[PDB]
Amino acid sequence: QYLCQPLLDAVLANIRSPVFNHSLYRTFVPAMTAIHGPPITSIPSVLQGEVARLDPKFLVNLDPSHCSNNGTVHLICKLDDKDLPSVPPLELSVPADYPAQSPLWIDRQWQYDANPFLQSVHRCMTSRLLQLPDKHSVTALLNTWAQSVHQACLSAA
Amino acid sequence: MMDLAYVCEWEKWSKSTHCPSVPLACAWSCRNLIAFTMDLRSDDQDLTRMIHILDTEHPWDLHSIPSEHHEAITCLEWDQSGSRLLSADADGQIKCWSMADHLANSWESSVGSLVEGDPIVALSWLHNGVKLALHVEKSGASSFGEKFSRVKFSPSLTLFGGKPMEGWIAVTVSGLVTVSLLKPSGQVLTSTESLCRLRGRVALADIAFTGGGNIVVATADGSSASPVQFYKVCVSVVSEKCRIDTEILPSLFMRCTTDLNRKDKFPAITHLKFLARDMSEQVLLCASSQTSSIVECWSLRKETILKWRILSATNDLDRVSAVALPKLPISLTNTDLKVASDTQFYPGLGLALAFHDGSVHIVHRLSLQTMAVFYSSVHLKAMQLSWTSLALVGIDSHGKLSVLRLSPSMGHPLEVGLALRHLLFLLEYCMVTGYDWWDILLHVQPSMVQSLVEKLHEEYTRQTAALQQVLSTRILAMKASLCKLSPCTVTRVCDYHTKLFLIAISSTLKSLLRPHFLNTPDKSPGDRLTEICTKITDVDIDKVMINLKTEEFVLDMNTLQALQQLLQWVGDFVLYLLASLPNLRPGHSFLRDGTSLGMLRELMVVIRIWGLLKPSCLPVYTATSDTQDSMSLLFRLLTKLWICCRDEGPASEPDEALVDECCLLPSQLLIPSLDWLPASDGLVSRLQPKQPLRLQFGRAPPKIDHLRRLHLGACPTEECKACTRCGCVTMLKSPNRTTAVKQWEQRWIKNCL
Ligand SMILES: [Zn+2]
Repeated sequence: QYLCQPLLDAVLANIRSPVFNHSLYRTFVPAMTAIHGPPITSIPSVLQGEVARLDPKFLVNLDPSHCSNNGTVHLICKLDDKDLPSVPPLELSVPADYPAQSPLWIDRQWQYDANPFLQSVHRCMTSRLLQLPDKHSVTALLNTWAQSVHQACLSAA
Repeated sequence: MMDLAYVCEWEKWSKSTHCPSVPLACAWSCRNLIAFTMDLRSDDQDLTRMIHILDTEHPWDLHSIPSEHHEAITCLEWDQSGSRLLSADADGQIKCWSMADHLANSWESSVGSLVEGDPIVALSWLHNGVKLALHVEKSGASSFGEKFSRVKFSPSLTLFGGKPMEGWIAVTVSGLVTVSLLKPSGQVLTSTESLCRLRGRVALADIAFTGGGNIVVATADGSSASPVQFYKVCVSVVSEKCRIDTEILPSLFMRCTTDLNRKDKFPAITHLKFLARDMSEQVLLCASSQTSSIVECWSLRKETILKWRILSATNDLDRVSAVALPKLPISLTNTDLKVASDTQFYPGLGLALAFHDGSVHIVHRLSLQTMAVFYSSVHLKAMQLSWTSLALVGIDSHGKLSVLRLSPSMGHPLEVGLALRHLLFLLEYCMVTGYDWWDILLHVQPSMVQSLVEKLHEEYTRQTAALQQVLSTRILAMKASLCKLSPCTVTRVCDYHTKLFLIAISSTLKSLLRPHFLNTPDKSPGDRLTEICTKITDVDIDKVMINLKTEEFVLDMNTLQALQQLLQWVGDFVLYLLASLPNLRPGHSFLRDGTSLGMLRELMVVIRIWGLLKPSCLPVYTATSDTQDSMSLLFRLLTKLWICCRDEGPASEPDEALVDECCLLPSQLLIPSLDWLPASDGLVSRLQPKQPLRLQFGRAPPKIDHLRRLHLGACPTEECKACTRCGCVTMLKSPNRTTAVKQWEQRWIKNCL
């Protein structure tokens, strides 16, 4: 500001002119040249990474059915835990632009029915997924599945 | 030596799928401009309905015109002067494309004709009625008129005297012909008519002109077992439209079918051509079977009164896919064949043929005999030749373009003198006309550049006081282009082209001032000022100014401000030239030339007068001498340097006193800068013989406005225009138009030197 108002006034009163560059060059090239001399001489990566960094209790892979190589992918899950029994596969669908959103779980009510243990698992599952917050990931849901199975097994015996 | 110049291909254009084959077209204009279309079928139909415009000097950048056509484009034609393009396809839609703002990278159309549902099979422009004849025997006649002789055909549809009328004629798939004429304004007159009462399939058609203003149309059904009909057409504009009068001409029948040995072969006709447009006395036919083909020629010479006979027929040919005709107008007289045979001069005796292999043949015109065979190591679908026939362009069944070098010798060794005579005779043809010479530069060897330049220099002289007046710019430009190929003389080009500028800036100033009172009658102001300046050899500038009638050199004090940049450039050039004495330099040629120094000498007295009239327009010298007249100091040294060369053949060397006094000059006058205009970017200086070059799309393996001396920033803001040949860059829309030298700006709207 101070000591430089005339330059600001000159620049503002000169701007958006077709010959501004020519004027500036012709008025300021020679002294600068003389004083100093010459001038200077499919599947998104996030899903692949999160699958790579999951606990070896899970071996999730692509669904043999449904579409592929798109923004929305489908995965089928299997649980291999020595301390827990076998449960339905609990497949998932991943929408496009997975970060900053949440995946959804495809419920299969008839699969979990006809057994008190399996429907106890299912009601604990519904409770936990209602307890999960927004913007959650798939690893959190898988861990919730494992913990719900463990809690149901503990409650049974 | 038949050779390959360079192959151009485009990435991602290939790898098409589910694409049926479609015929293509190609067109070569007077300037080195190529207009074509290529089969792409890449994720859009319109890529197969675009017009590709290519410039041979810069093959890498291509222009695409998105034509609004609904079907496959059939034919493309250029005008007599390559300023407009005619395009037609199926379902009518004949369009006339015009150049936009005189830019070759922008096209727009506002004129067209349409017939609904009928594909067009033939299309042509109307004739202007001027042609020339070239005699190789008189190549040393030392007379431009003696070499290239006028033939005097007659023009078609002459109105209001000897000025022809422009338009086009088209023939559809059926027996239907349409004629369109263009008024001097934007008005267009269109008409349609039926050929004859016999309405049938017309698969092939051709159009030719005859002396007297008549059109010959040839129609072929294509069954090889039916006659080829010929009709005569006259066009007359009876006060409101163009009426067409048609009548029948004798027909012919195909050969190679009465041989009674094996006639089942060759069951279809595939090509019907006229041997040369405006030459309707020779017709070429080409029939083909699934495996082999036959090509024949017929004529209508006088022995019924008129009959068609057989001239030649080849032994056996493969499938024919492309045929191309010469464009050079050979005289074809009996006395010229012997002198064109003893000397290896074959620029107009060749017909180019392509087959379904990688083989391209050059066959003799009068008798169908093969003389040149080329193998590519695929087949060629569309191809064209040049006006000088030094090269041919070809499009294969892929995304590749090829340019092939055709030599007049065709492998036969020759001496230097015959080659020089051939090259100069070919260059004089482009000298008389407005055609370019890129294909001629494709063949000039670096070794014999100096001989060509000097011999062309004496060819320029000893003309009848009128050809020299209108060929100065062309004689300068041709040798400026020639001198850049030889590394021995590569440094002299800046001595030529810059010199050209010195005329222009001097030509617009002597005509810019109009005296308000005449003095010294029967003498132009430029001539009187030049003779006054060359009559007085006074050392300083104040004595000379007295006797030039300073009261007359008065302008409107508005164009004077616009001239400031030119005067500053003149002063900077004077300072640089004077400071170049103490030095093979880009400014060496002006030291030994007297006329240029003299003209630059009187160029400054007038600006001294103007500066004393108005001090703001004077060039801004940065001299470290406030009490010394810098421009008078420059004038003294310029006069001293001028007298040493104004003698008729001086052959003198400057004395040491001049050398030291110009040595002391930079201690007082700073040298700001200079810019060299001939930026080396052409492919002529980069190509090598028997070294094919493969270049891709968009690869192309201190910015100043060269027209008006205006400096731009580090990165320019507004878009500009670039010259093709010289390579100069200039602003597109000039900033000052209400107050500018209209005598200087109007000289570059169409073309640059
Ligand atoms: Zn130019």
